[PDB]
Amino acid sequence: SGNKAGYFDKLKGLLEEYPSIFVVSVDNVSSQQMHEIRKALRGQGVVLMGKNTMVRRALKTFMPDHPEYERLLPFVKGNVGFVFTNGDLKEVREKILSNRIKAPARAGAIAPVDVWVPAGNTGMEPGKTSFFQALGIPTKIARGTIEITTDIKLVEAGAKVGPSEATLLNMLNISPFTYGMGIAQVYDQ
Amino acid sequence: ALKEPPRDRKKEKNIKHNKSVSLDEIIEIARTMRFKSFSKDLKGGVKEILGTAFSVGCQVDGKSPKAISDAIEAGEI
Amino acid sequence: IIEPSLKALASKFNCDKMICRKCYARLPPRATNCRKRKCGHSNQLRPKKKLK
Amino acid sequence: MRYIHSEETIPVPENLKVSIKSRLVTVEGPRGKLQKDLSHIAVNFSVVKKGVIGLEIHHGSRKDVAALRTVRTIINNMIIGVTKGFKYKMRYVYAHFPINVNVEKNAETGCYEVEIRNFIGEKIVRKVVMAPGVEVEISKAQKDELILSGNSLEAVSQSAADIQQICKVRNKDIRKFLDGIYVSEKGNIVE
RNA sequence: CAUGGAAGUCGGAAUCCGCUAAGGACUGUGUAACAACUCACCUGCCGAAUGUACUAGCCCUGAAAAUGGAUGGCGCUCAAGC
Ligand SMILES: [Mg+2]
Ligand SMILES: [Mg+2]
Ligand SMILES: [Mg+2]
Ligand SMILES: [Mg+2]
Ligand SMILES: [Mg+2]
Ligand SMILES: [Mg+2]
Ligand SMILES: [Zn+2]
Repeated sequence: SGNKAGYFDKLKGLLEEYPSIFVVSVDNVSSQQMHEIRKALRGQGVVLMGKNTMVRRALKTFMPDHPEYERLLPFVKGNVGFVFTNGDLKEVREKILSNRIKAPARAGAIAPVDVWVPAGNTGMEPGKTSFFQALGIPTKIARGTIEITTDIKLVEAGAKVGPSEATLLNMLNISPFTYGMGIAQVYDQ
Repeated sequence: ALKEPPRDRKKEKNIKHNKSVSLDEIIEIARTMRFKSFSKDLKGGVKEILGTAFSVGCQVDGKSPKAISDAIEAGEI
Repeated sequence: IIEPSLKALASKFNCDKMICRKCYARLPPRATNCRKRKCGHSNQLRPKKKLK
Repeated sequence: MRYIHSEETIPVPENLKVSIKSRLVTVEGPRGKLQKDLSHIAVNFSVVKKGVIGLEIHHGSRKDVAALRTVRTIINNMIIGVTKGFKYKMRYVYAHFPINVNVEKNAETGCYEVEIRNFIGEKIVRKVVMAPGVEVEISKAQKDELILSGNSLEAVSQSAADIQQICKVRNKDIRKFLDGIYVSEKGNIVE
C-alpha cells in the first residue's frame, strides 16, 4: 500500500494549502478525456479523485483546522471527485466543461431520444446495401451512391437499439450520446 | 540511427547485437525532437525516458542506461 | 455441415465435461470432487479430451 | 453450533394474492392459481410489513438452516411465474438427415402430445405427453424453433427435459454424432 | 531490431519512463502486420468476514464364497447407539 501511504501525505499537504475546493461528478468517462483535460489544466490547478473517504475527512473534522470541513460531510455519495485550484469561482465555472466527446452506441445502448436519419445521399460504396436490406430500408443506388428515399424510424426513444442499427451508426457518425463532465453543487452554492 | 556503425548488407541472418552506442549529451539532444510528447512535466521525465530507452545497448562502457536514468544528478539541459 | 453456433450449443452438453478417475463418472466442467458414492467423493478428476 | 435466529424477507407486488394454511401455499393472480405443500420443512411464517412476508427457523443446525433459502426462492419463482409466466426455446440440430416433428393439439384433455419422426433417419414414432398447463408452439418468427410456454417453472422445465432426454443416440460416438434436441434460452412471456 | 510482413503476440535479447486510484515494451484472441476486442489492474454498487495449508473425533469408499441365520432374539434414531 505504498500509494496509499503516499495518498495520505499528499492529500494532507494539498488540503491545507488550497482554500478553494470544487466538486466534480465524473462517471463512465474515457481515460483519454481526463488525459487531455489534465494536459489543458497542467499549468493551473491539479485534478485528483480517488476512493470514497468515509472517515478520512471526519478526521479533519475532529481537530479545528477547518470548522467548515464538517459542513461538507454528507455531500459525498459515490464517484465524486475533487478539483483543487487557485482560480476564481466565476472563471472555474466553465473551464472544465470543454471537450465533450461524441460517444458511439454500444450495441443495445438505450437512446433517450428518437434517432432519425434525414433524407440525403450517403455517398459510400454500394457494396454495403446488404446491411440496408437486412433491416429492409428502402434504398436506391444513384450514381453509385446509396440514397434513402423515405425516412425510416430507427428505434423508439427509451427502447433498445437493434445491433445492426447500432453498427450502422458507427460509420454514419450519428448517435444520441454526448459525454462530458458533470458539475455538482459546490460549497452550498 | 547509431547501431555501432553501418550494418553490412546481408549481415542480419545471424545475431545482430552489435548495436552499441555511446552514452552522452547526443541522446539528450536527440530527445529534443520528441520534446516530451506525452506530458513529462518540464521534460525531465522524458530525458530519463530517452536515456533509459536504449536498454539493449547498456549505454557506454561501465555506465548503464538504467543506472543513468535512475541517478537524478545530471543537468536538465 | 453444422453452423458453428449450433455446433457449440450441442457440444456444450456432451464435450466439455470432467471425468472421475475412479468410477468414470461425468461431472460438470468446474467440479472439484466427484459426486458419486462408490468412489468416496474422490477429487481425482481429469478433463474429457476432445475429438480432433 | 446451533443458530438462534435466521430470517429472510420476500416482497409482494400490488397485483396478486397469497394465502398460507397448515404449510400449504396458495398463490393466485391475473394469470391463474397455483398450490404447493411444504409440510416436510419446519418453518415459521409471519407477515413482516404491509407487503413483506417473513419466515424463519429457530434453534436450527447448519444443515437445517441451509434449506431455508430453498423455500424462499421457490416462493419467489412462483410469484414471478403467476404474474409473468415462463417461456423456453428449443432448436433442432441435424447434419444430413432432417428430423420432423408434429405437435398435435389437445387430445380430448388439457394435455398436449408431441410426435417425433425421422430422428437420425429412424422410422420409430416416439410419443411424449406434456404436463397439464403447458402450451407448445411451432414458431412463425423464423425457422427451426420450438416454443414452450406456461405458468409453472417446474412443469415447463421438466417437460423440456423430457423432450431433450427422449432424443438419444446409441452405440455411437456422441462427440461426432451431435444429433438431438436441446434448449437454448429461458425467459418470461412478457418482455 | 531482423521483417511481403511479425506496431506486444514467428522470433533474439532486453524490458524503462510520463500521468494517475489504476489503464502494458503487454493477457490472450484477432490480424499480412496493426487496429479492434478482451485480459490484468483500479474504481462505480454492496456491507463483514475471507482465503490457504495441517491436526484429530464420529460416519462413509477401500470390504468377494458356497443349506436359511443370528449385537443371544424381537426391536431401537433429542436411542433401547458412542
Ligand atoms: Mg462401434
Ligand atoms: Mg471458507
Ligand atoms: Mg447381552
Ligand atoms: Mg441425551
Ligand atoms: Mg438391555
Ligand atoms: Mg449413556
Ligand atoms: Zn467418482
